[PDB]
Amino acid sequence: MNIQAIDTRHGTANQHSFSNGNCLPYTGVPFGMNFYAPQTTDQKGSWWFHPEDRTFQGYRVTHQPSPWMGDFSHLLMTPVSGSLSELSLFHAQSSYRPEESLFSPVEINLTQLRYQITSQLIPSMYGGILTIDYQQKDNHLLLTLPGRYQVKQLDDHQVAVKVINYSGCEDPDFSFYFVLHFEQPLTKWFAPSSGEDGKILLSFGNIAQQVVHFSSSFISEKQAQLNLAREISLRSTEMLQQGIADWHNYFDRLKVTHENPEHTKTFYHTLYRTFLFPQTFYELDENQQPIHYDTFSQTVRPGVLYTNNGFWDTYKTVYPLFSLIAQEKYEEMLEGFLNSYNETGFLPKWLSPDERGLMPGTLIDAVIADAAVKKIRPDLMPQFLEAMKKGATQQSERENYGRQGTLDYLKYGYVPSTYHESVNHTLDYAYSDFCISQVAKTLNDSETATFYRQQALNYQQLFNPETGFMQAKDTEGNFRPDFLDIRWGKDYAQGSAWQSSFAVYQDFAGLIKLYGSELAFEKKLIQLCNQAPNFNVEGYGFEIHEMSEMAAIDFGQLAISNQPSFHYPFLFSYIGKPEMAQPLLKQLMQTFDASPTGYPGDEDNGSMSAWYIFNSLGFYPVTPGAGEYVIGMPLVQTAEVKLSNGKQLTIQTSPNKVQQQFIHEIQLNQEKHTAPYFTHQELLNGGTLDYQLGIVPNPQTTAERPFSLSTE
Ligand SMILES: OC[C@H]1O[C@H](O[C@H]2[C@@H](O)[C@H](O)[C@@H](CO)O[C@H]2O)[C@@H](O)[C@@H](O)[C@@H]1O
Ligand SMILES: [Ca+2]
Ligand code: NA
Repeated sequence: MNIQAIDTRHGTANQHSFSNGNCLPYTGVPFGMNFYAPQTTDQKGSWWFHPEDRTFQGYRVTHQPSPWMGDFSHLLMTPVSGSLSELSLFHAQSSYRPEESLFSPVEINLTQLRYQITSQLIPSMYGGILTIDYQQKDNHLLLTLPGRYQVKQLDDHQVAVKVINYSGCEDPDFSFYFVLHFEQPLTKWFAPSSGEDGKILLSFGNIAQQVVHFSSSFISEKQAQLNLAREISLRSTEMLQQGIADWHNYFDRLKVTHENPEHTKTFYHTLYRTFLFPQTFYELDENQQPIHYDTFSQTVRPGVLYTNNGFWDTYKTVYPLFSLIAQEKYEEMLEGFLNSYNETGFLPKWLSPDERGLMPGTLIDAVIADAAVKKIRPDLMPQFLEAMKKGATQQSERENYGRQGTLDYLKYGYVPSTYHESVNHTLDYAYSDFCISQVAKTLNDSETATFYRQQALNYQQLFNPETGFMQAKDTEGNFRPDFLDIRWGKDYAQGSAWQSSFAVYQDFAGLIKLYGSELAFEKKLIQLCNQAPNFNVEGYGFEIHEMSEMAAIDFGQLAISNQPSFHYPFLFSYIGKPEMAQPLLKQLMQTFDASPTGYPGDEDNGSMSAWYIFNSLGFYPVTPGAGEYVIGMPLVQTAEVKLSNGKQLTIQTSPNKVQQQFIHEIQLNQEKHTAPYFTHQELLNGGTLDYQLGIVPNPQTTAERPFSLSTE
């Protein structure tokens, strides 16, 4: 699909109480340092765009990854005509007709009805071009400069801005530089000025058209001017062509077709949201050397840096997809994440722009381990192992960094119930320990590999054979009483025992043994899927959107609206019964579409988009760090996958209509494939992946199972 037909209002119909993706209409280049979006309201906090709004407050320069993290280093540009007594966003706001507007990754185009202005914003990595067509005779641009700001007019054609605003930052004076070069001159001089919450009305007089070339920096005003100088000669049409080519570079790596073209539209909307995050957070100096801002030391440092990622979300799907088709990006992003460690002492958890420390676990360990077993940045793995061992053995004095209850986990083999979300912390630490083990193994550090492989079995500490759930446990080894299987929070993050008891990616075979048998585990999975989507709110004291999103649909406790349940259909693959989940996976993919209500829950910076892409192709990385993809049920009829190693994997299904809900047979390069998984190596060889599909199941009797520590 051509990038101009992607509508960025996909997944934007949200509020605090209910998510259909909690996406913004991000205009930008892939991994752009800034994104650009219309702002329709300043009265709904982080939810500053709604597709049903008919009000336009301005073009917002944003770094907002989610409404939960909020924004950093934002400002607005608002075309105006005539006098304005008061410069507030409300006083300057114009209605607009959404149905006559363009919302695309490479272009925003809309008409402010109040002013008879039509304007067009095209993005670049560090800036963009805003073209403004005026019908009236006293023509302006309003700059809204939140937080502490500085602004000056350098000449008739040049303005420079600095803003200090953020939701959370280690640097209380965290600064963003923004420069504007105008084709048509300013007709009113103003003196350099500074303040809080700036409202600056630039004047151009009676011109029909203004063209604003803008750029930006987290380094300096001088760096922002160099970023601009690199593209100042481009026309809007040339910058648009370049931005379309940048997106085509990534879109061309997954060319797919479907029986239903609605499914193809959904695919490419999700693919657009797979190459936004993490955002570029470095610039190239006068010598083309990567530099970035280090909020910890409050200085400019050398090297790459990336931002706007919660690894709790993105480790699931984004980095595994990059491992197949964007290895060059994965390689540079790992270098940034290590720089984050170099600068703070701990591998990053939630970057926006710097460590915000939200969500359980240090799932960055899975991004590292998956890369190690796939031979991505082997050069960095000794530095990563040292970083991982430090996180697994040393408690940070600052609450947002590394592991919580590190020392108690080492003493007890679990985080005790006195800690918040102890079950998640425990299971995330045991999976991290598997990940550390895998990195050690790739480096032939046998002693480290062995110790961490044993630590990875600590999930067994919270398994209650009496209930068949993971439950919180006190320092004397007693399960918290008054257990209710559907009670959310307290011991579990954003779920009940049902959304929390299966985070054992390292050893499903061992979790299955705790149940007693492949059959007793099967019974639990059937009960998880086939029950009503009931919840109890006591752990929170109120209903939260993740509960509402599960209870909105009839898929039992398989809460596809949130990351904890993402792997659930694949659990059937660990008892040799993948056929039980093939229909379920096609039914789950139908909860996605290209509309403003198009996701079942928070998209989270590529995480749920890449869930959809992988499942569309029919395989899924259950266990980052194992070098495998568990087989599911494809929705495509064809895919040409351009692998980073330069080979092509061509996928072909038999006719893949609604009634096709099972896999009959798979041939990989004309050889019957019976295993319920593919190795990463197998897919990297390229060739032909043929799925013969069925209207009834073809049960396999193969003993073959995906990776588990306890059986390797
Ligand atoms: O974007 C940050 C983080 O957001 C998630 O959780 C949000 C919100 O959805 C949830 O209701 C409350 C629970 O009190 O927590 C907020 O931080 C979370 O799903 C995660 O996916 C994401 O990284
Ligand atoms: Ca989420
Ligand atoms: Na939805």
